[PDB]
Amino acid sequence: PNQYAALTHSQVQEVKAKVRTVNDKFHLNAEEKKLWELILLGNQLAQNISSCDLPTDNEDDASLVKLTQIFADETLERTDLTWLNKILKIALYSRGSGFGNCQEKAFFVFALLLHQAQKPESLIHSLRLATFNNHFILIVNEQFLMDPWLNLAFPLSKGNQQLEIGYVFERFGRLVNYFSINQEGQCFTHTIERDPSSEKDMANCIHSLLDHRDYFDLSI
Repeated sequence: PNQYAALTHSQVQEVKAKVRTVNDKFHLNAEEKKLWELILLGNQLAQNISSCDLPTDNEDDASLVKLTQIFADETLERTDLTWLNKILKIALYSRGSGFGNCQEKAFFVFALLLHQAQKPESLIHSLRLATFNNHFILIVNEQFLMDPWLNLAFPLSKGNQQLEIGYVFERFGRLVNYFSINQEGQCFTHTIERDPSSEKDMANCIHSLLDHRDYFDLSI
């Protein structure tokens, strides 16, 4: 039993059941299936990062997860870094250490897809981190929702989107945006605000991800 779990076993099994219901009704085209497979691989790669707040987690990992969480809290409080850089530094620390909770794993997949989005003719166009309280998720191309904490993903019907988000996460409350990058390369940070400092920091941030390419390698 994981005393530190932030959801119950049943709460998890319910979400998985609804993601299954949702994925059954979605029939994707070829290009959507390519991005889909990348999203699945990215979520799966994120499971290298061990959490301690799921019922299936090992309570023996609680202290090393707390170490990442203290690093993350201190990093987010810094005044000398942009928000994009804070997110990426935490992504890198979590992957490098192998420990992180929901926030860290969401940040890692954001970093992975931001890195992938630089590759020639990538299908990655937008990335939106948003939260149900402290439960982070990632919306890709306003077309897919990823939950690396739970290793689940499902498509969204572009337009009406609270039908599937509101179905899967019915008893999870309001989704609040956290940080996003649109197809134009503009950055938004937490109600939403344009984030020109992150925009100006973009290249240096992308460079720091290249310096740990192995953290994000999905190559066959």
